Amino acid sequence: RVGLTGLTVAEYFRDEEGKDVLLFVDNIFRFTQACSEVSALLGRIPSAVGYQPTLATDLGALQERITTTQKGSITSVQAIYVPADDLTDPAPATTFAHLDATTVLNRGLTELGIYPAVDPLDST
Amino acid sequence: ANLKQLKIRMKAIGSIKKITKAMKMVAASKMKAETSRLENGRNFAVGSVQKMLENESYVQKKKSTTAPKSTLLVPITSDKGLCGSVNSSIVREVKRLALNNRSAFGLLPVGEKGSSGLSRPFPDLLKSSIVNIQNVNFPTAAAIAHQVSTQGAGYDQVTLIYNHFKNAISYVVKHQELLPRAQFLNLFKYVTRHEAVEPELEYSKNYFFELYMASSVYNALLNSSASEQASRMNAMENASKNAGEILSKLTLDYNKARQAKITMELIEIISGASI
Amino acid sequence: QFLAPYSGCAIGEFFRDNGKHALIIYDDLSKQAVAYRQMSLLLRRPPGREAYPGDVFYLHSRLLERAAKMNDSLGGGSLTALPVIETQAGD
Amino acid sequence: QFLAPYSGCAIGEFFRDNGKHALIIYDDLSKQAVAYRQMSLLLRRPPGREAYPGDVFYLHSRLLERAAKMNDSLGGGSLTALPVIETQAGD
Repeated sequence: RVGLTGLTVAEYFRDEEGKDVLLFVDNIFRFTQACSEVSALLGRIPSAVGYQPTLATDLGALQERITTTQKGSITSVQAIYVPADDLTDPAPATTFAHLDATTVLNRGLTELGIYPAVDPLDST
Repeated sequence: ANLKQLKIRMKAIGSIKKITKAMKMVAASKMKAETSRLENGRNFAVGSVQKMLENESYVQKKKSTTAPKSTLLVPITSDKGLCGSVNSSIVREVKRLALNNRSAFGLLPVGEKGSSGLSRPFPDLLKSSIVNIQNVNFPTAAAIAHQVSTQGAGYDQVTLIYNHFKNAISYVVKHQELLPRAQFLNLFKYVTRHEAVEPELEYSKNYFFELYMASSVYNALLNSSASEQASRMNAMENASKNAGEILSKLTLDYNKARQAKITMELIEIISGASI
Repeated sequence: QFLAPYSGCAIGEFFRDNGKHALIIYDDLSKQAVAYRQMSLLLRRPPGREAYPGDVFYLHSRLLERAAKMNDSLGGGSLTALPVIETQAGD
Repeated sequence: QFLAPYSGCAIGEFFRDNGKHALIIYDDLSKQAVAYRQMSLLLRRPPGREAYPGDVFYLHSRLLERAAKMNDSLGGGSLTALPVIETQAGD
């Protein structure tokens, strides 16, 4: 819920202040992971690869509360960690369904002396 | 789906792509030398004997113009395998021209793959071949020209089938037509426009025949050798490409099998914990 | 999420039974399977392959089986369906 | 299906203990495990890996271990077993 905490702080500025907010969130993998851990402890049967059955709902809440309204907007720049380098994993798969753009940081560019880490081709 | 087996087969494709990618580097390195050697040896005394013979007007007047009924084919192929599709093309063309009419060609092959591939289709026709050439050089090509001279007395014409290295990525099969010693000597003795007195005509006729034969042979080897490395490099590029595509496809299936494995084992643990 | 597809389908049958023509479009149904998978797992039901319930087939079939072309005697109405499915790796 | 293998095995022990030689051929045992698994699952017993009971190894071991070559003191009889196993995809 720490991720939702920052969201609540941002929603205050969105509605009351009416100004645009930029919500930075650590890699969503640990967010989805915590939801799976709490679910297992509570006694819920895990999902296919161990996630919680409420993955879509638990994740949909956060992904839906972040949008543009008539008062303001909350742009969220969150990192994405793919476990085991499996793009078909439920966590990144369900996340990509909501992501509108992707910022891929490349390590090679830094070595050449160019230090915007963003990759022009990989980014979409 | 037995992740252990999939991960092993993925490892095999990785090594194949690795060695396949490495041979491509060597294919380019050797192609560089062949191109450097070809550019330095190309057009060496080519058409010289043909030009002067054409300049010999009196010769053309008495030139015996007939169609050779029996010819000798000497295809040129590479000995090392996995060199590309150049060998398949040469053995394919000679096979067509030979299968059509039999007993009218000696078919003395050159190269392991050229001779091996034509051994089964044309038995009793090809009797000897040259293979395991350490290096390409005029002294060696001359020895090859001599062997063809010995076997060319029985046939009315001689021709060589080989790949023409026109571009680093374009190799077109090209075939030269050379007349035997007997026809060349009888044709050469009529030479009168170009004086030959320092060596007498009886000697110059035989010596210039070698130059006429070795020049074509030496030129063909370079073109074929350059096409070998060129075709090999392209083959490894296409092979390494296919190796990578298949390896990536199996990676997806490996991940899919990994998820199913966790699901299967996880359901078993929940089933036992339920009771 | 599990009920929304059936609710819309019933709206389409209205035009179907009254001789009218309707075209109902169903967004990606994998969301429904996840939603139904959620309820199923929470109900302590035994999950099958890929953690999907054994009756996941009947879930989608019973829905799409109601979209058809009624005869002319009943009104000649129809109900076209365009179900969508999302493939992870195009498999 | 669970007792048929042991049933036929008992018939072989007759020739074995009587100094005779008998050959018993057990057909696919995977089908026995399904029946033994089914019989165990329906008894509300805790299932093991792959839904099979925990003592499935003891099942076949107890059955095949009986086949032996008796000593001359008991008649010199022998029982030979040729169990069959069907694989799904050669795994």
